[PDB]
Amino acid sequence: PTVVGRIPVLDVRPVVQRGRRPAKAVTGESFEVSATVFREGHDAVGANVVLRDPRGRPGPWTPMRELAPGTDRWGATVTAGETGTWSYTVEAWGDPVTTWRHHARIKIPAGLDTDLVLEEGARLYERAAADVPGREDRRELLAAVDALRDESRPAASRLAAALTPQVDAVLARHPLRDLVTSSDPLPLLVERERALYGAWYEFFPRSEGTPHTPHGTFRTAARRLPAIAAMGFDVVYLPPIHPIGTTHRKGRNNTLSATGDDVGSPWAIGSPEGGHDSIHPALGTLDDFDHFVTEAGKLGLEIALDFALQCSPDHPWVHKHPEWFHHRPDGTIAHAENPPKKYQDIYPIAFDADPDGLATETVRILRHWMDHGVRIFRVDNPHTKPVAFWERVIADINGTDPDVIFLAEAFTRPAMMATLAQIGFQQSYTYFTWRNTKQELTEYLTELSGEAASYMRPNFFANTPDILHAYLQHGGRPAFEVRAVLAATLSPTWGIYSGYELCENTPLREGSEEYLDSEKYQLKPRDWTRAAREGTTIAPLVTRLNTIRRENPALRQLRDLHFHPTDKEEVIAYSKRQGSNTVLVVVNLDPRHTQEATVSLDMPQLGLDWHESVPVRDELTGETYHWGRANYVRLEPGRTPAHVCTVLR
Amino acid sequence: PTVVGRIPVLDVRPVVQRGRRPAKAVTGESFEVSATVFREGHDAVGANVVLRDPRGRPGPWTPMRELAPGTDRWGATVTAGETGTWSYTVEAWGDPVTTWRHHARIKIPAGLDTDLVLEEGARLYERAAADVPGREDRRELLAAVDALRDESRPAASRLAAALTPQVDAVLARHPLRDLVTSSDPLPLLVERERALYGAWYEFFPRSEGTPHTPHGTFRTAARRLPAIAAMGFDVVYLPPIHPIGTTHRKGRNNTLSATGDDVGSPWAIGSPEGGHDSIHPALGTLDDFDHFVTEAGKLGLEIALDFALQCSPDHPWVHKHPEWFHHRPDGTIAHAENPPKKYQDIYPIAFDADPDGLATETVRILRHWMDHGVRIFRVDNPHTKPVAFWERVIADINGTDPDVIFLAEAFTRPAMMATLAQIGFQQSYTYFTWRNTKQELTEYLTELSGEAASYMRPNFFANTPDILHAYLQHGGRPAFEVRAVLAATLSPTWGIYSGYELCENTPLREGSEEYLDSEKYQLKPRDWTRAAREGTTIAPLVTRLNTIRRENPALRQLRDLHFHPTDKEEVIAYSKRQGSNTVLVVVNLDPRHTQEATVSLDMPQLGLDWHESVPVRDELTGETYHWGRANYVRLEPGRTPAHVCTVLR
Ligand SMILES: N[C@H]1C=C(CO)[C@@H](O[C@H]2O[C@H](CO)[C@@H](O)[C@H](O)[C@H]2O)[C@H](O)[C@H]1O
Ligand SMILES: N[C@H]1C=C(CO)[C@@H](O[C@H]2O[C@H](CO)[C@@H](O)[C@H](O)[C@H]2O)[C@H](O)[C@H]1O
Repeated sequence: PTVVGRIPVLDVRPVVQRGRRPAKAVTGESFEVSATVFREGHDAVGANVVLRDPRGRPGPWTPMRELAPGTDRWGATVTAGETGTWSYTVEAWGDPVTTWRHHARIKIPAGLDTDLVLEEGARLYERAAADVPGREDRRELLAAVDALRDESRPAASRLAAALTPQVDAVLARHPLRDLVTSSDPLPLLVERERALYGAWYEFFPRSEGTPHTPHGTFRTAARRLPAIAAMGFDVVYLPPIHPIGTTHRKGRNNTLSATGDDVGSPWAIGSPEGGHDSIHPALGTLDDFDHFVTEAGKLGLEIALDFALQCSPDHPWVHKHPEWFHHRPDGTIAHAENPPKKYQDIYPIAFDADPDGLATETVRILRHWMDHGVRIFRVDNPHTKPVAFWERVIADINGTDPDVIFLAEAFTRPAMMATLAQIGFQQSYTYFTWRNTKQELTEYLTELSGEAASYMRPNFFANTPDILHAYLQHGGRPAFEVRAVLAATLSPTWGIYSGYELCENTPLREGSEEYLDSEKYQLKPRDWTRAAREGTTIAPLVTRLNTIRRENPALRQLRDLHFHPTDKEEVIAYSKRQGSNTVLVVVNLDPRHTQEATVSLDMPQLGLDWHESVPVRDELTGETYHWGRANYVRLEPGRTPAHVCTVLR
Repeated sequence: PTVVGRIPVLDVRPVVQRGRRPAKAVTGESFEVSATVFREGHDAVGANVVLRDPRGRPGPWTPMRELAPGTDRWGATVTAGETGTWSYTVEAWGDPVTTWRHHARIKIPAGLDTDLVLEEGARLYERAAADVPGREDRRELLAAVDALRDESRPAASRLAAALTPQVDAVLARHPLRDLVTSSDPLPLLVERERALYGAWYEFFPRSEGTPHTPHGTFRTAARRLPAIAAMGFDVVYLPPIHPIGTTHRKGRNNTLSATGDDVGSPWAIGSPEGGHDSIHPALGTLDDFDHFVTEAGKLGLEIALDFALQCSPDHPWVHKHPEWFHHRPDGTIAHAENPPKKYQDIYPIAFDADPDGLATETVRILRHWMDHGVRIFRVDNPHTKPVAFWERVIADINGTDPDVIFLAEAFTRPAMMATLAQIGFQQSYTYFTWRNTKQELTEYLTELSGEAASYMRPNFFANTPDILHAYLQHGGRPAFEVRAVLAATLSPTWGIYSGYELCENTPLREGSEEYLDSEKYQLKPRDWTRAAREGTTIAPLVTRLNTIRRENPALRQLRDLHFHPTDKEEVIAYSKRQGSNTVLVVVNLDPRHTQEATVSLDMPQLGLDWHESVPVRDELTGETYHWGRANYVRLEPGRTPAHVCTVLR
């Protein structure tokens, strides 16, 4: 029994942990399957991808091509249908017709063995025809056989009759494959489209209150949902909605002691009022939450709840399950940390005294919110809990409810980021906020749209309550516009945290990435009506970007992405394609200065010849342009961050 | 059950074909086992490699270290012992003693949590003692426990008592590892030293004849063996020793028609006088071959025979086993080809009619020569026979005779070259002859000494009967000296083909890599005694290089190799280390002009600090130098091709 088969097919990709975990896709997503394929000797090889659905049903004929000369690396694009666990193989084979044609094209004009060459061709086309059904196609090939055998015609005429486009056409659909050799199957987990594609909006319900009751309730926060839906968002991410501890409650601006009216951090979960399966009393009741969920759903919005596996000192778990915490010799539980940050208001969970009880309680809590319509969870700091714990929990939840989506908020080292995605997190936060130059963006997106896409789906939040980047602090509104265009067009999933659209960019202090007067620690009423009337919000641009994504399939996927060269370091250009849809984006990364540049398009990567001209429409403005291999652009910050163009027919 | 364990241990390397083929080593060879290891949170992890022999016996405690900050990539060096099939795993674990010592070193000097931190250490060392079998080792740790708890003693002294050498010694032999998590075993094939290390010499017995009988015999050719052994070679590689066909026999200089006394190519195997298991009548008998092998062995020389699975048209297989060839419709067999080259004198074997018969006959032929003392086979053009055919044949032969070494003469594309090594070829020919500039040599040797070394062992033939490189053609003797130094010091296995040491360098024509009057097609009598009297041979340099290799373990391994920067493109510098042996080589790649350069040594890669001395002896001259971090060299072609230095201790 040999490891290599008759025709080598080696190192099939995508592959995750050597085949022990599934590669990822969503319904309708196209991705490349590749392999190393070659044979002994100099005859031609062919290959094809066999994609099988959860019932074992194979997909269409999907022939492969060598991706670059002399590499023996072959690839083809496949497309996932329904959700479930699929599998794929690569089949490799001797290609006798290509081999014979190449030898006949030489030997016939040279007059070498022409009788043998033509008869071998005749026998070979007969062999091909034996497998073709449909009298017409088989007749086509058999007529080429008879022409090859017709010694009353010149040798070149007999040969030419085997090389007509009509014959190529039959052979294209019904190729003759020798020595077919298959790779072993690899697993593919196909999930619902929202796992890859969607626009996210994060806000704090308690901040959306009234003049007379500043602390919002679920009923007053529900009134914010129409504006969010109107900006074209699909997912609403809420910080924790549970009671908040009082012991070591944090005050405003991340101070260590709260005054009497201070609301504390929502992540300091738990009190005598309840824990992770309960509602903060000032938000109202579970029925109020159901109202919020209902109103969201009527607007096409899905709720994502924060799941933060940790506790305030007042949480019932502290006395109900002491073994879920690490106690020092004096009984104290050290407060959680994520250095250099400190979380004085919470205890971290310890997992090694009662891992079964913790997994049971975790999936209980998730299934409670799932029963109330929550099918997406944003998991807070997953990298401070064991990787295998999430592996278990996610497998459990998705085993009964495969539609549930888990988003990993893991801003940490690459190994942990990648492993969390690989053990089942449907989506991952990314380094996006720290990729701001053209070089950083090009390199990072080349990584994310490449091999990493077989196990990770990025969620590009342009800001979070914890990340106000210096780019936004120093660039003002034109920088907010640039980052929104970049996030919305470079990832099929993007998000903003409320106040982004108002261009809030005052840091806690120079060199910080915290917001001054952060909403994590205080109510943050925002005058949405005034900002809208005065035009001091970028909500219209956000709306337009989400509309462009909804109208352009190229922007609803990740892996098809190509950067085109420009001659200015501050101007980046890239395109994305899905079927006949092509989107071409040119962004001025400079938020302070007008930039002119020549964008030299790689015409073939747009499916075009070098001399063609591409008619494009700038979906941000509706202006039409005529663009060829080389195009002058002039982008004035404030007036326009970018061109977001579709190529027209 | 989860794929990831409690402490993640991921992507263990080396790995070949995802673990379905073994990684390679030889007895006494060191190599690095690496893994991605981390945990949740910020406490310290530890890791170790468990290498198990063919009986499953674990090797010594082999702790790993993180290889670069923030990468979570860990490594440790292991050393292979006796031949056979070994395995290795990586274990990872929480390291509570390291974690506590780091905390205590910060807290105790600041007087923070002193009683609590000291008590944490006390009960931890008590935990470590629980598993210590020896009464005196337990009493050692309990001594530190008692000092840690001694409240009548200064806090600094309580801590210091936990950090003594006596304590460390107990914990090095019984470390406290928490949450120990293991990878699944990976296979390692350990083979005899000659698989990795050896000097090879190829010659044609038929050329070593007499004026009365120009065609040498095994009895006359045996007279070359003293000179070959005196040059310090270990392996004699013979072209095929079988009868040679007459039908379509090639003439001199690869012409298509032999005339009269023409001897033909030895690779055109087979006649009515016998096939692959027979001796050419002009070479003598099987008994004469036995005499040759015996006389070789008495001189410390092993015989490698050429195995060329192909037939002259006169080979008995052509009519006994017609199904071992591809036939055209008139029943004729096309001659073999390897574009752009043509082999009009032979038929290629076909493998798809009777693969079992071909495997059976192949291993029968190999076992015949094995019974006559041939334990090494040079396999001609393996890439024109199926990869899985060699996989099966090599596993069959090595299953009964694991000492047999197979060398793949596959000058082809990278995937096939890599795959042949991976399915079992002990050694591979390489791109060496076509790597002649400093950039070329540095990049290629970086590849060969890096990940390729887990599956392939290079044999650097500086020439072969088919490869006379333009570098040698244009450079003359200084070029032969350079390529010998390079081949001998960059690979633990190197070789030359007879006449290399005479600096034979006349090509068939401008732009060809064939030799004029190639020995493949004619007897080539050489007056060896006269060349040595006239000093036109570099046999003294070849002899010296082989002695240097035999005296310096650093040159008998592959993976430890470092290139040091110089400030002239034509001057390359590199070092190799094995234990306390260090070899430092500086080569002038320019065969025409003297070159002056400053060599700037990466002292840490030598095991030295930047201020230290590098006393070296140039083993080519016996000269001594006092080198340092920056050394001026001057190398004159024809006089000093290189410095080949050992570092003195
Ligand atoms: N990476 C996330 C992790 C945490 C920790 O749960 C959250 O931190 C917030 O919540 C803590 C507990 O109440 C406060 O101590 C911090 O001051 C405040 O920033 C945020 O989601 C985000 O930083
Ligand atoms: N890569 C090796 C392959 C072959 C083929 O076996 C050998 O080629 C020699 O043998 C042929 C058959 O006799 C002749 O046709 C060629 O002219 C002569 O070069 C050499 O070992 C080497 O080229």
